[PDB]
This record gives sequence, C-alpha cells and structure tokens, in this order.
Amino acid sequence: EVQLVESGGGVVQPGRSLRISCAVSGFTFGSYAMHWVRQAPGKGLEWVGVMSSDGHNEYYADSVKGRFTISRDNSRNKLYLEMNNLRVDDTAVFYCARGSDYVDDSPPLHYWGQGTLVTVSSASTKGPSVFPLAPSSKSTSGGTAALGCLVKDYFPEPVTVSWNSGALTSGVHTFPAVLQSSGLYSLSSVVTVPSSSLGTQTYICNVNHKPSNTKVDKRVEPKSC
Amino acid sequence: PSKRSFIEDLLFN
Amino acid sequence: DIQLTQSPSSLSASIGDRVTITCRASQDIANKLAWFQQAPGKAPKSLIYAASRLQSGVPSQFSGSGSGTDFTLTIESLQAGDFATYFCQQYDSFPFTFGPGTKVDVKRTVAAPSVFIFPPSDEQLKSGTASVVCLLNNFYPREAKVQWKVDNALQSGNSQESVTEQDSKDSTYSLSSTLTLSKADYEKHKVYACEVTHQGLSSPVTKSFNRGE
Ligand SMILES: [Cl-]
Repeated sequence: EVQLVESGGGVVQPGRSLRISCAVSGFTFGSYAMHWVRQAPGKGLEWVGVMSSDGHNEYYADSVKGRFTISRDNSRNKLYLEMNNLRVDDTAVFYCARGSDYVDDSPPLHYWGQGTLVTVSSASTKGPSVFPLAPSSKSTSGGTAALGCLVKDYFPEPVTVSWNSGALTSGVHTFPAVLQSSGLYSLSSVVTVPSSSLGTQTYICNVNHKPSNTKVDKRVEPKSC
Repeated sequence: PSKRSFIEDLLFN
Repeated sequence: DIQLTQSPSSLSASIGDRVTITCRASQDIANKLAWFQQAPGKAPKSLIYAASRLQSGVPSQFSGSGSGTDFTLTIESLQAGDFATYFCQQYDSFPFTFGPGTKVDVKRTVAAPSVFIFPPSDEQLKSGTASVVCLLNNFYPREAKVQWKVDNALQSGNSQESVTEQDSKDSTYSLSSTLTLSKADYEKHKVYACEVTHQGLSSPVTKSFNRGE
C-alpha cells in the first residue's frame, strides 16, 4: 500500500528557516516526481512545487520566488521542503504527494500524506485565562439560558473544553479559536440549559491546555441583570 | 530506477 | 499561470440530489483536469483525473466531463459522505494549480439565530481588558452578519468571529463574535450592542446591555 508520512512541523519563529520531510513506503521513491502542497488555515489547496525523480529538475508556484527549496535523497528515500525567511502567514499544513505513474495510469497527486502543520509565531507557550460568560436576561430565550466560558490568551493550539466533567454534552458549542493581534488564541465554549436550572445547578467548564499543562475548572455563575 | 512520472518529465523537457 | 474558477462557491443539497459543480480554466488544458474531495481536518482525496476517469476506490455516483476549458463534476445521487469541499486541479502545464473550492453542505429550512450577549467578567476587567461576546445559536443558512456598536458607533478592527461546523443532527450553524477593548476604553462608553442580520430575520436583531447594569 502506498504510504507517505510528513514530519518536522511545529512552532517556529518568523525569519527562521524550517526543513520538513516526507518518508514513503509501498513504492520505489526514486522512480517518481514528488510534489508539495500547502493549505493555510481555512483556505484552499495551493501547489508549492515539484522535483523530478532524479532530482535534476524542479518547478515552483509563481508565488515562491526562490524562498522555498525542494530536495530529495534517493538513498534514504526522503523528500524535503526547506522554507526560508518565514512569516506569520506561512502558517499552513504542508502535504507531500507523489508524482504520476504512466504504467498504472495514475495522475500526479493521486497519493497524499496526512500533512504536517507549520506554525510561524513569535509567541511563547502560555496557558489561558478562563472567564465566565454569565447567563442573564441578555442570554435567555423562552425558557432556555445560554452560558459559557471565554478561554483567552493561550499559545499554541489546541485547548479542549468539557462541561461538568463531560456530564453535560447536549447543547454545547465549542467554537474554533481565533488568533488575536497579540499572537495569542482566544476561544469560546457555550451551552444552552433550562433557565429554571440556574438557581440549583452548578455549571463548570473544564479547560485543558496541554502544551502549558494548564487545567482550569471555571464555575460559571448567573447574573441578576 | 525506472522513471515513472512521464507527465512531469515531459513538461520538464 | 493557469487560473481555475469554480462555480458555485458553495451550495446546499439533500441526500439523493443530483449536484453539478463546474470548473473553468483560463487556458486550454486538454483533458488534464482532476477533481478532489476534502473533509475537515483530512488530506484531500483524488476523485477524478483525465477529466472523466474515476479513481479507484471512489463511488461511481461521481463523474467528470469536459475538455479544453470547461469541466463539470456531477454527483448523480448525493450521499452522506459527499457533504465536503471539492477542488479542481490542472496538470496540463507547470506550475500546477488548483481551483478555489466549492463547499456542499446539507440543505434544511431557514432558521433564524437565537442571539445572546455576554458582558465582560469582573475577573477579566480586573486584569485591564474587556471582552464582550455575541452568540448566534443554531441558524441556517450559514451566511450571517454581526455588527458591533458602542454607543451607536460601529466598531471596526477590534472584533473576531468563528463558526462551528454544520451540526450533524439539526444541520444548523452557530457563530461566536468577540469584541475586545481595553478596560480604559470600555469604561468610556455606556451601551454595548450586537446587531445581527440573517435571512431568517425580517429585520436585524439587536442585543445590548449597559455597562454597570
Ligand atoms: Cl494552486
């Protein structure tokens, strides 16, 4: 079975260079042209470039302008992408993909790896502050109240949020985080509950930020307004 | 080490 | 390089529908045109190559047609795994290029959002910042507009939003928007409002509070 596995992604400071790699199995690496594709968060697929099976030839997307270099090693059967002068919007998943096969009538980009995420940031690892989104008359509709937690100023992704240690799952919405201008992430998690429950039931969001070993259990109290 | 990516090789020529 | 345009940019459909998505190339690319499917958080999957050849392992409700500059992906009888994003891609010449993608989501009746607003917590205020959160819950279709107004002044550049994936059970979306001010600026103003525009609302809905209430 054809397999491609990217490695080397992670958090890197802007301006640095980063080399990611792709290891293969299930075919003869040296027989194939090899491609890289990138996908920025929430954006479309973007071809990066290709190197010929013997390494003699390469071609890049118009936007690369010499800043990324593909290389390969037909003895260890590894493909590389070296990304130089990194900037914040270089943050993307990078996929390696095999070139075509004329014998099997397989097109370029038939077989892909799972991707490796490159995150370009000057930020330091920081656990979030967890603030209540308190239920009030401003978050009620009919007989339901919305409440939540704001998980603010953490880096890097991801965080996880549960409610009441996983006992509360119905009506939960945990949103994608946003990256603030500070370079720290901010995420919200909300749940709708019966308004009648607010006087007797305790609502706690359990927040886990494993990169910083932060665990916060924030009780969300109602407001009288 | 036979070349299999004919499409790409043709474009490189 | 060769530009690939796709149409529509998004569409909603139901199980069993016939769906067509087009790709147009800015130059003749003969039959060197592929279609990809992508689900969230997964690598794309090759569906079609050489404009009309179905890839191994792909269900045959997918078919491709076209040659030269105009291409069509047809999904003859839409099934549950086919709610996804579709990309065309040309390999007629270097550099290889992709179209921008077409997202197919699940059709349902219009549902107006339930709108809720949350003032900043005393804990956050003590730290010198005020975040105000506006929640738009369980609406359809996905397109929605949030406007933040502070004492009737429209806010620009100080809010961010994100939207959940379509709910697997009720096919709705929800959206969260955060307005962030310094505590010093937050205390300069009284009325904090979120104004929501959506197809299910005959007039925009405003939720607001007064600082200190
Ligand atoms: Cl592209």
